Amino acid sequence: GKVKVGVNGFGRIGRLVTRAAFNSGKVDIVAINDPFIDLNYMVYMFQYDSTHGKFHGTVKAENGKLVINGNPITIFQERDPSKIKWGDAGAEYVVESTGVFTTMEKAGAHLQGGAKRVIISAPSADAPMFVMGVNHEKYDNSLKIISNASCTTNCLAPLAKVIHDNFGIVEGLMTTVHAITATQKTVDGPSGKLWRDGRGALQNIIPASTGAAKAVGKVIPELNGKLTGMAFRVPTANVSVVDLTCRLEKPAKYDDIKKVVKQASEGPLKGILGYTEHQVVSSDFNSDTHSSTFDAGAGIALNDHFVKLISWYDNEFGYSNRVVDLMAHMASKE
Amino acid sequence: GKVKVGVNGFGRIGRLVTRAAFNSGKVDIVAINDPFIDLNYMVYMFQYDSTHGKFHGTVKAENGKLVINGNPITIFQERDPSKIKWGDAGAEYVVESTGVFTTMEKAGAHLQGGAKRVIISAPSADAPMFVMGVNHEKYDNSLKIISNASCTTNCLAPLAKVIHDNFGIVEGLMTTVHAITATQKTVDGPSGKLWRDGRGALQNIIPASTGAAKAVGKVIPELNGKLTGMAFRVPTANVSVVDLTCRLEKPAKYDDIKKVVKQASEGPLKGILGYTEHQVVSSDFNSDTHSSTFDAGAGIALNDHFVKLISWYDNEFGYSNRVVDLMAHMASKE
Amino acid sequence: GKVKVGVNGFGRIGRLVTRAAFNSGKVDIVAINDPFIDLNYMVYMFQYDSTHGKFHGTVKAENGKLVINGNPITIFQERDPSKIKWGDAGAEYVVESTGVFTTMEKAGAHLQGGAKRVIISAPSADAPMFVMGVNHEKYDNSLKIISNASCTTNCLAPLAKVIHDNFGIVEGLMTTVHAITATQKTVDGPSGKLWRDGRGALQNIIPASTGAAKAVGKVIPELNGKLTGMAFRVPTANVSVVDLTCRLEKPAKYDDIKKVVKQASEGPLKGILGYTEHQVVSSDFNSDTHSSTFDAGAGIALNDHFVKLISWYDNEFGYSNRVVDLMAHMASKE
Amino acid sequence: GKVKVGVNGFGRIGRLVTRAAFNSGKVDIVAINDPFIDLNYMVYMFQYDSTHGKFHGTVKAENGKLVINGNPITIFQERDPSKIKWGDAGAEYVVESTGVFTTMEKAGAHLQGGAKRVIISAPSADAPMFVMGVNHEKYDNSLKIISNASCTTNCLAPLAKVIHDNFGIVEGLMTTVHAITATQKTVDGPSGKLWRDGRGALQNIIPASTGAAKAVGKVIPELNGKLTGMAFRVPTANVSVVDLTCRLEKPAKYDDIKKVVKQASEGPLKGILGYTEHQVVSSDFNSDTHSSTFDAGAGIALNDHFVKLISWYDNEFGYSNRVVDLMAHMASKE
Repeated sequence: GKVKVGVNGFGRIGRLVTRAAFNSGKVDIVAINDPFIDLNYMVYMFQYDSTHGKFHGTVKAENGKLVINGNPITIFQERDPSKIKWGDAGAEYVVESTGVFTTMEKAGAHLQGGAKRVIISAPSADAPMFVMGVNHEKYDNSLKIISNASCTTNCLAPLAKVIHDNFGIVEGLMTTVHAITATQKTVDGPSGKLWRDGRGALQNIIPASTGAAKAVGKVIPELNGKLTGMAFRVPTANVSVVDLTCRLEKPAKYDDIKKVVKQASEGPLKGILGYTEHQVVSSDFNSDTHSSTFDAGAGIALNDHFVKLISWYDNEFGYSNRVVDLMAHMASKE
Repeated sequence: GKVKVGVNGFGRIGRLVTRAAFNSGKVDIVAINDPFIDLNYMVYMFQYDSTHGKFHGTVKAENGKLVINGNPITIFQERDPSKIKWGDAGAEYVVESTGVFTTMEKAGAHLQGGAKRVIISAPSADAPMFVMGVNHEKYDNSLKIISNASCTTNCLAPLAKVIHDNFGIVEGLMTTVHAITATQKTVDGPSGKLWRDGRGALQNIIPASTGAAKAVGKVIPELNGKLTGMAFRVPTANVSVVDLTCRLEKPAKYDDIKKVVKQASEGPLKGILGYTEHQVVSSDFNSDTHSSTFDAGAGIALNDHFVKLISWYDNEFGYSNRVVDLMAHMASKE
Repeated sequence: GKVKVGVNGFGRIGRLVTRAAFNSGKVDIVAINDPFIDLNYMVYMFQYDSTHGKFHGTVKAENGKLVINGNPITIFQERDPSKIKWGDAGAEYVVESTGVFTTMEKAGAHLQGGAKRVIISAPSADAPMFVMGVNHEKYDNSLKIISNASCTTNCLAPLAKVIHDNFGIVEGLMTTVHAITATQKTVDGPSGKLWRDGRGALQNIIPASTGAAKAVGKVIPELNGKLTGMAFRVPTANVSVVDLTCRLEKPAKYDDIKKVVKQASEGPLKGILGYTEHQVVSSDFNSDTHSSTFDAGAGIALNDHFVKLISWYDNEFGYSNRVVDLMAHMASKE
Repeated sequence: GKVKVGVNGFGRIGRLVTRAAFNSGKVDIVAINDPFIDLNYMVYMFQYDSTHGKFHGTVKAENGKLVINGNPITIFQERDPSKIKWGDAGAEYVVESTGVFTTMEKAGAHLQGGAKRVIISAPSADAPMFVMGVNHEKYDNSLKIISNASCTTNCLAPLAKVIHDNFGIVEGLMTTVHAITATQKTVDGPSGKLWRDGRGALQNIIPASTGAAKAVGKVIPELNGKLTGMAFRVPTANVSVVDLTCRLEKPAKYDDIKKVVKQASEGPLKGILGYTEHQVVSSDFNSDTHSSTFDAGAGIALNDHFVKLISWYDNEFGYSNRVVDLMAHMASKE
């Protein structure tokens, strides 16, 4: 019943997606492709994680196949995506997580190998974007290549949708305090395009830009041209926070905002948007599957039309779980 | 000619103030009071600094007096401020930096010891607030107890003043990414009032509140009731950044904002407000004496009436240098 | 059947001991004493942990009692240990974890309250020391006040015992790379006795001394006067590593050492001393209950009589689990 | 009079070598080669440093030449070392700091371009090794390709030489607590050979091996086959520490060791080996030009024949200054 999924690239996103798929069980992984990691290294990388701890289960290599919880997984080492025999392994959906094939033309090479549909775990210039709980009902099954946007967009979209539906956002600017990523340098190093990104990650705030706020307009058409922002990269490990400053049409006291956010988090957006009133910190959301958790006590309102909202999100676990959920919904809609 | 200054408390602020006074030479330190630090420990603490490096000069203890660059300094160990013989040591001005005597009544005990005026290096509930380059011309010499506000207020005030003068701020919300301070815990520890502040500083974002934006209204009367914000405490070492989101009356393209900020930084606010167009990071402002440096490339504008401005500031060196400058101006006005 | 245990002090060690007792179920906690933490703060502190994550269970306050997994716990706020009514709450054993009552006379005040035996979770000047798996068979039930030494001693004792039994250690020097603790300063701060310990923990190696190696001689009488060492405090979070350099009597190739260590870890010291041959790092031992894990690949041997052995240990979870195990063994011996 | 020096590669070592050469003035840099950094990026990278602060001087680009303090510097972008026109730029000595041409045959390609001698800033399999203050008198001018070993070897060699000369080391094992380097990963990443080195540098101790102790035997022939050790990589920034455990022939109390080390540091090894008795930490040696500083208070001695010695060293500034000093001595010997 569950759809067969193949993963391209065994980086951070690919490993986390495999972990989420095996933890939730909504889909079955049957093939992985990576031209620079061998089988034993794959076992070592999957077994041990610095951020999320040891894998809860059994992983081993046998007969040239990665066996996780007794499920053999075919391993490929092709560099050209058009040469990967996805159909032979039985994979129906393919997750493109390498981060280098983001356009529709580049990502469509996987279709030649026998895959039916391709999901891009990154923003795409021309592929359609879907965010779970916001516009995933727009999927009609006639699209072969889509996109899951990014972690920041997935965190910002549900809260922005609720706020716009209840009070009518007029314009907003977003600032996100982000954790370090794999593109940063351990010590001040060489950067070709972004000079700031080449500086030492352990001792530099390194202010950075981001197009997630713009992409929210793509996900929600009514908010097109009304959002934008930047980002800061602090020397933390896993958890990021989003800060949204927006102007509302209708008057909205902070208690009303809290009530509507809690109501949305309970019924319609259960498991996607969280709500908390405790004195939480960043480490309290490690390995949390929510796309975004609204922090009631951290926000502040200048008046009835000018507020600042704070939302937490795990940029590793939440995005992978959202990718798995999107694949499951796509399989159900088939 | 230079006024004689006595320092109460040898914490971070007191040590940095002494260092700034000896580096610039605008004032002379002639007495220090601390009931928990002895002479040899004082020499050790002043000589070595983890953030700003070794002191450039000579410091030693002789005859029960701290000698810095050949200048003897009287040392007191009184716990009650009313019992300190400030007049005997020749100190005219006293810097109250312990952080526990912030009200006018509590801080006035130093006057009984023979001091002429008292400067509080922290926000005060009832003492007048002065920020160098913003409203320091309002000092009239008839005030015996004043205040220098805080680092965040000193960073926000000049940029806000320039923006209000040129374009008429209507309302703004501020977010500051702050470095760790002495009030935080090395590991998750016990906190009586602020539960979030008791969590581990090395692994927690610990969102925190701040009244610096409100205090800007006190410093600039026209902006009363139009500013507010919060703060985030990231596990960095020394440098903080301020993010201001505001709505303007007159239309203002980003180039016009940059031009006016540069013009202000050059002539009127020279040495107080900086300007840069390079790809700088947080560590590039270590040991910088400016109150705030405008980052042209980091900001973003949604439209002609909604912008986000970014300013850097060293929360240790800049505040101490501002305190020294305020004391020098007070002495000149005498 | 399980003995009733009362905990004095709700610091890091006390909270971790309560967590270990509720996770393993070998003993039952029925009373906690802390004069500076109220009930709601206790619930907040127990529920959330930055290092070990959220508590797996339910914790709440009701009728002035802390309820964990449905088990009510009496709460005391006495400051004088002699005034705590341990007998009224039904507590038989008391764990003294405040770190200020370490002598037999000071720790014996708990006996006046009705407690039968007292266990000190820290080194004691005169109380007997017991390490699980090394000399815990020497407990004879006639002792009312004992000690569990420390984390470093608990890590060093089993490996040293095995090495001495198999090859006859002649003399050794130990170096431990330790994680930051609650006694360190978030930023360079004031230290009364240890000047080095007052420096900034996030940016300083802060070399420190330690008497754990000496205490190993107390635990193992044959090694008296043959061990000693120092420590380094690096800006990590939870996991520490011990490095032992020793000279052996009998010739011992590295393979023989590995074989004997593995054999000891399997049968006799199961669950106390671990063994691994993988390429592990410090974060791979987070929340590990072993007292020490031997790292086969990290060690090196100059010749047949001069070797360096490496052992990992979680200084928070392992010590608490050892305390619980010692209490269970004491109850069994009753 | 000063020799003309050309630098191959503008990495960390090359930039630090250029900075040291311009700060001390013992040599003149007249050419730099890097195929992946352009002129403007070179100016940006040289001007700003996260660890050592802003460059004290003026650096700018004009007419395709890097101008530092008014001295133009020719810039090359060749990838093949044999095609670099070292002779045209007037460079006599060439510093090979890329880390990929370490053998004599590979490093000799620079001779075809017109260079007279080549200095390798890294360990070499077959090139002769020289350490300033230990065996640099063995240079006879007939060698065209040599080596400066490494930072760890440069720290260990002088102290080991003094100890062997005064007391006769029999055998020793070394452990070094090292800071993070450019070869580490910002977050757990892919490592081809060293699996441990691919783990997250900000949250992992990552135990590592090192051949510096072995190379000490090459530098000091009498100690061949008597030294070896390993290393630990902690999440610090710049400063490392060396721990040496050795057995001595003659009896040696700790006071005698301190006296001999101080005497050596004063006269013969002035500026190479330091001596301190203060309560220093790692950050106190930032931007220190000494090869190694002996920490009197941190060491410990079990008996008269078994001691542990502690030495600090800046692995960035000290090595670069030693390279400059070696080049100056080579020029003088010409």
